[PDB]
Amino acid sequence: MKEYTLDKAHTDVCFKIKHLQISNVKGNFKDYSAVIDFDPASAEFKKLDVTIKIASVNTENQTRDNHLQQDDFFKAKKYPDMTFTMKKYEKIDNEKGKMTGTLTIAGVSKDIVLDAEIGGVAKGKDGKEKIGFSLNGKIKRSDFKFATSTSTITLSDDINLNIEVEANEKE
Amino acid sequence: MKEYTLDKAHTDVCFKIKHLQISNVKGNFKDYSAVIDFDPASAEFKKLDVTIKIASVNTENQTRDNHLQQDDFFKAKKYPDMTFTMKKYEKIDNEKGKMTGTLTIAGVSKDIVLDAEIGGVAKGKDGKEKIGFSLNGKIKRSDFKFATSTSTITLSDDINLNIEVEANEKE
Amino acid sequence: MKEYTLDKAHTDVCFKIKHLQISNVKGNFKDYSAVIDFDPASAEFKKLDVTIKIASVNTENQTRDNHLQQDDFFKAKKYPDMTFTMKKYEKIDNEKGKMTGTLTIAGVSKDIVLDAEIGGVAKGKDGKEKIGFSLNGKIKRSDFKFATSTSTITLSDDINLNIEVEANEKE
Amino acid sequence: MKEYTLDKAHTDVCFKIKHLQISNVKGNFKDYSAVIDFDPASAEFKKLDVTIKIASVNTENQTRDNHLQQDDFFKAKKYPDMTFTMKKYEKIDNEKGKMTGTLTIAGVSKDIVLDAEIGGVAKGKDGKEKIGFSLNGKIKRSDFKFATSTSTITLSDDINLNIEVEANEKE
Ligand SMILES: O=C(O)c1cc(S)ccc1[N+](=O)[O-]
Ligand SMILES: O=C(O)c1cc(S)ccc1[N+](=O)[O-]
Ligand SMILES: O=C(O)c1cc(S)ccc1[N+](=O)[O-]
Ligand SMILES: O=C(O)c1cc(S)ccc1[N+](=O)[O-]
Repeated sequence: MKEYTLDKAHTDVCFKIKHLQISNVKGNFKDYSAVIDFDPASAEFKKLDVTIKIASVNTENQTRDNHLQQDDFFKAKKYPDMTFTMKKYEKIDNEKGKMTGTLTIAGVSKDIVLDAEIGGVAKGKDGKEKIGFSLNGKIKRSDFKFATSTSTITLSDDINLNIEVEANEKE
Repeated sequence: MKEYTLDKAHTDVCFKIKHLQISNVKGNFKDYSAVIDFDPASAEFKKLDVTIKIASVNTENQTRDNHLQQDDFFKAKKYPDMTFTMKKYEKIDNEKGKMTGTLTIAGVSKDIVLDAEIGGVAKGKDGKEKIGFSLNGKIKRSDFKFATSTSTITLSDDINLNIEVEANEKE
Repeated sequence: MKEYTLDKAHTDVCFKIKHLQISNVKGNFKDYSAVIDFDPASAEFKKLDVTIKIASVNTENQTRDNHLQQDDFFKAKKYPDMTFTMKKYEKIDNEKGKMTGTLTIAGVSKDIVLDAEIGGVAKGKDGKEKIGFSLNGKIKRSDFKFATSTSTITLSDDINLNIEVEANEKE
Repeated sequence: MKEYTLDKAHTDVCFKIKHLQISNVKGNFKDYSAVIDFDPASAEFKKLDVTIKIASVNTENQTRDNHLQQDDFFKAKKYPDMTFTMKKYEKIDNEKGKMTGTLTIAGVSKDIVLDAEIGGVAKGKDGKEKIGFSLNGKIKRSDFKFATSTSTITLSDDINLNIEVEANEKE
């Protein structure tokens, strides 16, 4: 034989190991519209109707947003908007309520409960009405047979929703 | 009631969904030593003995490197170095061979096979010998009862090793 | 050379592949006690206080139940019971309500909301009062720094609770 | 109010929690054929050619076997058999060797190395030749763009192969 000494400069004692990391996908939507009927005297919602253009999804990452619109997700060609229709607002107190409504995603419809938390009624300095408020709730992808190709392992069956709203009087 | 129009500027139609992402952890070690005996006439390794200071792990992320040394991983206090001892080199041809040796990690020892691929023998311009070569192989964390607290789900049971070596003659 | 024909009887063309399966752990508790104060005239809970002996966990699998009591879970030696204390019952209607209370698990306490669904008030055939009802709600393991060693990947951060109750008048 | 005592007989203090379990899928194939040329004087394989009918997969579970043949896996209609063609057998010693060959799965072909371990040459009691032997090796699903729809998380990128063979002389 013959003996050698490492050249530490061009020698790697090296390893790869595969691990998982769980992480949240957060996204809003740039383009959506709503009808909001709300009686500040009794702090009750009367009519809440939301249409969201799927096209305008924003999960801060373009190559995913595009992918969201494909058959294995939204089908934005066939089903271009998702919609929410309030069917009932059960008041808890002036700050809180239980809003039941119809969610439709890719033409499939389920009744869901959202937690209304009134961020605060006011009559803005200009003399016209404003309100803050938020709607919170969990929906199951499985309930809307959504992204059915994707396993409940890779991506959560649970979607959490937070609709933050400022909103001003009409005409 | 009363009617409101969204203020799109301070309104988020928002969602969070939890998903997993598989990813490789790659790390070398800054401080290690080796005894390398190799006969270029027959391209056979004769003795290969490596000691790696666990302390010097580098997975390009300090807060993980530190964590690697704790009880649930390396135990670098109790077991400060991991070691490899060649017990056999079965030659395939001048470029390839099957190196069997003893790996010890945190005082637990298993015989492992590495795939020797000679990157190339030479007599460097200065008239002294050099060799390139690499050792490749998979080891199982479970085989060395390693990081036993961490599930084989979160972090792979499989560790892949690639030892890249340049090495020059002695004295 | 020489030619051979397989003996299909003692020949396996064989493969192993590792895959994940998500699955629910369902468990009750054999031993627990409660104080239940409820006014059938207004269908409001007045006081709801539950103590559950951790010891009596039953996830239909003994070797897991035992393991539940160890440091990396319940610590049943140090913290032998988990407890729920009602702090507020906000009535929705006669069938539904929002119960807020203090949950304590291994000595850590958080206020949680449960969804009360009255399964039905009655005056049983014997002339004494009975009530059915259920409490539903999600709690986060992370909120109670629970099983902190176990990753939110292996085991869900979310625990779902369903307390089904039949209950009869006192004395 | 009024006070109630639980009826422990019809009361569940109950919980669901979602967890993952990693597990091996093991399967053979019922129907396959091979050409085996092997020189017991030098214990070298000369020609090894295997064709496996995908149709005959057996992972001890019919509803999965069927599913294996669909577009998101084998495409057994379009690509009814997978095949292995030996291109080289590098002998280690009389018990061991490194077999390089072409694997084709759903019409995609990669060269793979299998570890030949001769279970034992003999001349059986009837005066004719027999041999035992096994071929072991890992292949990557990704290398054969296989089940590409299924994430490397749900199902391992790594497939392990063990071909166990008894085999008798021809004519
Ligand atoms: O990608 C690489 O070349 C590689 C790098 C390191 S540090 C360890 C193992 C490897 N493997 O397994 O190939
Ligand atoms: O972290 C938040 O405040 C949040 C943000 C968005 S965009 C959606 C849901 C949320 N939830 O569930 O809270
Ligand atoms: O456990 C076994 O012996 C084994 C069995 C089969 S069918 C395939 C691969 C294997 N490996 O990888 O060892
Ligand atoms: O499936 C059920 O009815 C259920 C059962 C138990 S023991 C706990 C929670 C549950 N949830 O969340 O519904």
